[PDB]
Amino acid sequence: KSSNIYSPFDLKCEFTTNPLGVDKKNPIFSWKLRHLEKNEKQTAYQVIVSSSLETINDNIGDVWDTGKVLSSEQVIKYEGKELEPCKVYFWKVRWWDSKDQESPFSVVNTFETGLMNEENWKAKWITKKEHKYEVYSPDGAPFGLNYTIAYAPMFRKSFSISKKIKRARVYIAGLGLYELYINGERIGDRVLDPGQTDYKKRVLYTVYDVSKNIRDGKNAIGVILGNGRYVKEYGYDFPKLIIQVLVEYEDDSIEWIVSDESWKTTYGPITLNSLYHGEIYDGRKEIKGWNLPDFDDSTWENAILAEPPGGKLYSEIYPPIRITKTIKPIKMWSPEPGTYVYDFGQNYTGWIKIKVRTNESGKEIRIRHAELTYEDGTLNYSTNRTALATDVYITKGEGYEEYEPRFTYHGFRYVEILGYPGVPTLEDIEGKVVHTAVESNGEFICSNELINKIHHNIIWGQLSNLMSIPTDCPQRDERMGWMGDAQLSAEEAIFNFDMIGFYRKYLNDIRDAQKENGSLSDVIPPYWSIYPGDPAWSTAYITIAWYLYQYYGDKYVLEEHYEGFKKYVEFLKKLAPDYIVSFYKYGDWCQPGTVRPKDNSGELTSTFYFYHDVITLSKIAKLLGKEADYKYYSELADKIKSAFNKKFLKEKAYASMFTSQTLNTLPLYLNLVPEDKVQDVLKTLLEDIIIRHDYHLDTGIVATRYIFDVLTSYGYDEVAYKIVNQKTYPSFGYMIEEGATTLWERWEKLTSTGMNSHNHIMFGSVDAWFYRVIAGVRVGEPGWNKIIFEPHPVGDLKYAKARLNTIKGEVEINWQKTENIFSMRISVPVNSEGEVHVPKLFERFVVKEGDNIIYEKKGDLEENEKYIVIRVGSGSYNFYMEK
Repeated sequence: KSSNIYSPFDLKCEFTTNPLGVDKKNPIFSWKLRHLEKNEKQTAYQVIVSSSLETINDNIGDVWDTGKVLSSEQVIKYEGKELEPCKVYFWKVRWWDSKDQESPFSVVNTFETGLMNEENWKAKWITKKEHKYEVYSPDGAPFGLNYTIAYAPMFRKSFSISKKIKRARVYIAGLGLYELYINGERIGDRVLDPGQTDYKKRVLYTVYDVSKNIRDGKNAIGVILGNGRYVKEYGYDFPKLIIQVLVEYEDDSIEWIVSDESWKTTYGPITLNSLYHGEIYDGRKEIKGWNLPDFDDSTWENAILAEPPGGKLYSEIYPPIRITKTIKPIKMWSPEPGTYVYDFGQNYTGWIKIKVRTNESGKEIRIRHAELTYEDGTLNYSTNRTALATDVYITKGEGYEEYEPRFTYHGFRYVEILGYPGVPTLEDIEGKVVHTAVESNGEFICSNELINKIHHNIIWGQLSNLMSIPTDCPQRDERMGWMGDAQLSAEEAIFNFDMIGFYRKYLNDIRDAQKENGSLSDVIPPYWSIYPGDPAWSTAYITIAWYLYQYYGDKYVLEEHYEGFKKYVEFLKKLAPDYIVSFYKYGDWCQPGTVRPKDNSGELTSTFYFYHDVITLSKIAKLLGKEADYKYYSELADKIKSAFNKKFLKEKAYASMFTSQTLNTLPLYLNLVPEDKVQDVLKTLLEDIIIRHDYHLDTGIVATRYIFDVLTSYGYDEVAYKIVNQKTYPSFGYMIEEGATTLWERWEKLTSTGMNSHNHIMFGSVDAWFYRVIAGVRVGEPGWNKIIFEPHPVGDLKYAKARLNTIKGEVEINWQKTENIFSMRISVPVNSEGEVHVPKLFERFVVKEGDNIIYEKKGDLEENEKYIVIRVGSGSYNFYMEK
């Protein structure tokens, strides 16, 4: 009817295409837009939700009909009829462009509700009664802990089907890990399910579609339990199981099979299983045919009732852990007879798959994993520390067998195999990359190859540390959800991967661990109880939440956790009666040549985050309309600045020779420096960088996240580029020159036990600088409502590009620098505006919008003596600054 010929596309419920198991009573709906014309923006939308396909195809609001909603937002909270469990809903949406031209309806999408807030689960928790375990107590555990490793119980139940099915659903929560089978076939496309949470406060169950798996006559289901994080050392019990199998027939009748004492159970091939120490698979004790209809279900002991884990059973929509890739080894050698070592060329996470040909039964094959190597060619397991990280497979002798671990994962680059039946090849080993299967959100490429290698190392390091929770390292006896490392690298992960579903689940984990006084643990989930938290660590609650609103435009996650923000800031106010939080544990963690900060900056870093937490909370309060809370925090923020400067500002620099880089970038980032002192404080920072350190970082994980932006904001991007381009200690290039395929925990090359891990993510915040400064695409208004295209062609850079897939669509920036022409090509999606910042690198120039000249003299466009400002709408544009 109109010129608005394109309906909304990529419709997401809970930020997922057609989600299965929506437990949120008010889920989040989103969509992207596309128009034929430029400078287009949504002015109105209307979403219809119905209860049937025939019903939705009549443009009627069976359970929701917003009507023409006059709003430019494309991320909405559900406000329709109260949703009901196990029901499938349908929804389309229309949008009105900038000229009120109505668009056709979108393609009918679908979201299915799960059990919906424990709506009479009927099924009960089942377990074995014997439960054989082993108590491993190695010398040197982190806090002196022990490891109680139980076995792997299997659970079987048979049911019969006669009338033909319409649909089938399965709602399982196997603690701590599980694998589901129906009539012999594996069900899930995920591994290491469910996600790690505080099982005493919440247990995330998974729902599967097992319709085309039901068969006719006799049926069988199979569940094998792994330990994972549900272990006695963290305050949990032995593995338990709950599961209910909804089955719907074509006659609109329902029956289902629940977990009870009628279930049989036994021990199978898997003995001990642990995330830190690996898994043992004895093929001789493998019950052949255990999960198929016609099977002697007797001779097994019956399951018993379990004490529930205590947590509410919820179903969050977030990316699960999957086998994301299969890599093949590149090199193999033998440092000792019978020992064969593989090199994958990259430090990654997961496990391996081995192919064996033995015919003889009972032969043991031991698979060890490590991050580093020794000069003699043997593996260095030092970075793994007390984590055994070895898998053992005992062959059956069937001429050809394959094995992959199912209840563990390791972080490694090399693999040692002892006991192989002969000489193995590069085909008999298959590496499985295992982590949270996040989608790719952005690309980045540079003219500098060292920067590309650093960017390549951070991408693998971040994915290596995404196991349903943001971890610090993935290789040793830790892998905890440290709040500080997750906060400093949150901006990088958002730029590289789709993280809104991941962070929404993690933000709940922080909410589930917040104490009554507002305290937070340094690791979340609090398997290790560290209360209270460091301010530089506990800031991850408000920071990650603010990131979700800044880069996705999700103001609802700000209201959902607002009371938690007010409670934590209240706790920080308790530690700061006179405004200087003297309490700190880590501070600027791991400065060059140290673990604890050498500049005694912990109290400055702590007060830095006290002002940070109060300022952004007052910014959130003003957004939600809380004028009283806004003014209050705004006033309190002023108290801090003034108290921060009274205690730390010393004539020409900050202190407590006598001033470090960390001591100066932090007040310059949040702009706590008085205007009469910024030029002198900034100079102390530059002289410490250029003169005292010769363009080298002297900062830990906290200040490294801010130092590059501080120099860029004050017109010193050349100094920041010279820091990045360093190949000597201490720098990111020094890691690459020493053979790092990921990022190190420490600047120094350390290959022994102790904090020497080679796959950390806390220092990965520099990848955000590559996108926002080197490439030059940053958020101007939340949700990418305004985009700032400000490239920084520094050093000997010739080209750079960042292409992002945001919540509004595709965002792209490209620039080329020659002696005469500076090219620039940007792309702005519909319902967004662009603000180009063409840098004036020439005394006289032209500036051409394609073939159209748009700047002959001063005054043709906006400028600020450093840039040329161009404001555009949606579409692709090419700008040419010549001469």
